[PDB]
Amino acid sequence: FSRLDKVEAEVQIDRLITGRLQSLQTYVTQQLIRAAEIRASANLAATKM
Amino acid sequence: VYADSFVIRGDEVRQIAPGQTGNIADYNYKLPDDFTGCVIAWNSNKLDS
Repeated sequence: FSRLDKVEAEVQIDRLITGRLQSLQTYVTQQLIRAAEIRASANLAATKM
Repeated sequence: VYADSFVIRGDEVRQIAPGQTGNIADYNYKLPDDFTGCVIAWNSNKLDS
């Protein structure tokens, strides 16, 4: 913010925030896969008991 | 539509744009950061001087 114009600052910071938010969607979409396989081991261990 | 008007020294015509600073951009007349519309500047050495 402290070394460039305010009118053009909008596109610069918006570039970074989309990158993090995109990187956050990668993390969650891996846990959806991970949660969908422990669910199998949560449904077969519910049978041996 | 609103049409402002003034006369400034030729060196400082660059200073009316948003996000600038100086002795004519903070103590006399300051444009907002989200300005719309546009500025029409031209030399007038024949009349004022």
